Order: sequence, then structure tokens, then C-alpha cells
Amino acid sequence: CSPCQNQGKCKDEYTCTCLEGFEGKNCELFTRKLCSLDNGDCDQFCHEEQNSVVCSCARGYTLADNGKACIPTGPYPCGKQTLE
Amino acid sequence: IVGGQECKDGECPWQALLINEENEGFCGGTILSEFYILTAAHCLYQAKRFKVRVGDRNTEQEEGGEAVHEVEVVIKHNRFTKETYDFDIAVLRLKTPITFRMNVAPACLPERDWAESTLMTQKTGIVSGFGRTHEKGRQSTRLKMLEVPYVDRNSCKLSSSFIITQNMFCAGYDTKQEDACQGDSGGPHVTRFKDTYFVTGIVSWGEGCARKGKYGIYTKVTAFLKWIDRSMKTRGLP
Ligand SMILES: Cc1cc2cc(/N=C(/NC#N)N[C@H]3CCCCN(CC(=O)N4CCCC4)C3=O)ccc2o1
Ligand SMILES: [Ca+2]
Ligand code: NA
Repeated sequence: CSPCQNQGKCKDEYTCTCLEGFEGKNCELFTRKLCSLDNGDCDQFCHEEQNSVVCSCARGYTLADNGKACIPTGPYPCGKQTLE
Repeated sequence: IVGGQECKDGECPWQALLINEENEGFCGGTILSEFYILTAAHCLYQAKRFKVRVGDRNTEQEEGGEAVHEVEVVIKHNRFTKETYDFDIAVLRLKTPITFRMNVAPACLPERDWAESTLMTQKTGIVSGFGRTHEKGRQSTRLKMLEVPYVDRNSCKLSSSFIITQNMFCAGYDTKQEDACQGDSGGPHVTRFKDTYFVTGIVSWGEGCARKGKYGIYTKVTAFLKWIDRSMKTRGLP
């Protein structure tokens, strides 16, 4: 079309429809990463459980349903410069 | 703080100030929650009685928005050692809770392992306080902040006349005239990660301020996260 990598689907000015776990224009980049790369996509804390990333948050945040983002529980969560 | 710049409105909201019998600031602190302040153990021995002021930006005027809290419990690290300043850390529980507001907000305590690999491996942290704006000058009436490069442990040790324990780190400049100073002790050293500031150090000691060949010495907060959690678990009186 073999430009799409890691069993990605090629269409066409070609496009790649990547398998889950892969990204980039040609599905050449693993989305699955440990904490050493982009903080494992965690907003705050990152730690590994069995070759897998688990994100967490500091006091006055809850972990979003997506398991990456940290949601404040009020207007004064820790570590944010105060806007108002 | 020698060099650096004044904190703008809301920029350094976790700064606390320890004020003595005369209501003069003598050391800094970091707000950790409504009831808890992080400071240096050595500061405790430098005033007969003390209280904690939060939300102060200029000490010369009562701008409003400042609050003074009385200390309920002083939790000095029992291993604090006077001749080395090893274990230079203390937590204070306040009698009345801090009302978080503009310029008054807690800094985050990081997870230990993540802090080691993600915060301590950054180029810089930020130190702040009301301390002397020069080694030979006078204490600032205005809260200042200063970005300080992390210095590797070996360079830290060989720069210093005195022992650098594993519970200390160096931060600052070799010859550039920017440092923390006297009066900043106890205050925050924080490291930013994705727009969120985490407590990484406590202003501890140094030879002079902004001396050539010397750095600022900070209590290494990662060594003490477990101890801080335990001190904060106590909560109020039974
Ligand atoms: C990061 C940081 C730089 C820094 C510089 C400081 N400046 C000074 N002195 C001056 N001009 N600190 C002295 C204060 C006088 C007492 C001696 N002292 C303690 C000291 O020298 N120690 C050696 C090992 C254990 C303690 C200081 O830190 C104080 C606190 C500081 O915190
Ligand atoms: Ca004031
Ligand atoms: Na220096």
C-alpha cells in the first residue's frame, strides 16, 4: 500500500488505522509506556505494577475514570498557584 | 533570597512565615494542609515562642489577607542533629485551620519513588522566602522566589567544608549571585511538574549567601515523606 507498521491498516496520500496500543502516522510508536517516558501519560504520580503503569494523584485530587488525569476536589488543590 | 524576583499575587501561596515574640519573621515554612506546616528543626531553637503567618507578601504593611495561626503541636524530627543539621525537619500542627484563599494554598507532597525519578532529575527547583536579599544586606519585606539548579551530589560534597548527608542536597549556582540566605531557613523548595508544584526541599543551611564555590543546602524531603505522612496521620487531639 506496507507503509503502516505493527499490523496497522493502510488506506489512501495514505492513512493508517492503528491497532490498539500503537500511534503515530504509521502506527510506529507504542502508546503503552512505562513511567520513564512522558510520565506514563499520568497527570501526576506514576508507578509500575507488573510491567504496567498505575497513575495516582496528590491530596485534594481524585484520579479520573480514564486512570490518568487528576481532578481537583475544590478551588485550592495542592500545588496550584492561586488564580483567585 | 539573594537575586531572583518578588512573588506575584498567588505565585508563592504555600509560603509560611514563622514569627517570634516580637512578631518578626525569623524562618520560613511550607503549607502542607489546613493544619500542617513543614519547616526546619533548627528554626525551632531560634525563638522563645512563635506563631505562623500565612498569606503575607509585604511585612511592612498589614495588607489584609494575612492570617496568624498558633501552633498546637511541634513535631521535631527526633533524629535532628545540631552539629551537622542532619534530619533538619519539623512539622507543626496548628490550633486553627488555614483558610485557603488567594496567596494561601498547600504545596503537594510527592510520592517518594516518583519524586526521586521525576522531580530530583529536573534541571531546577524554586526556593522562596522573606530572607536577606543580600549576605551582607537586610531581610526582605517582600516575599521573593528564585529558580535554583539542582547540583549533583559529588559536586555538592566537594564544594562543602561540612558533611553533606544523604538527607541533604545542593541547589543553586557556582558563581552567579543568586541563592537563599539567612531568614529563608525552613522555607519551601518546590519542583514543578506539569503545572503542579511539589515539595522537594526545606531551606536548611549554607556557607555565607551566594558565595562563589558554594551552594545552598536543603533538607532532602524524599527521605522524609514517610515520616511526614506519619506525623500528619496523627491528626487532632484525641
Ligand atoms: C539554601 C540555603 C542557603 C543558605 C545560606 C545561609 N546563610 C548562612 N550564613 C550566612 N551568611 N547560614 C548560616 C547561618 C549561621 C549559622 C551557621 N549556619 C549553619 C552551618 O553552617 N552549618 C554547617 C553544618 C550544619 C550547620 C548557617 O547555615 C543560611 C541558610 C541557607 O539556606
Ligand atoms: Ca503584611
Ligand atoms: Na555559589
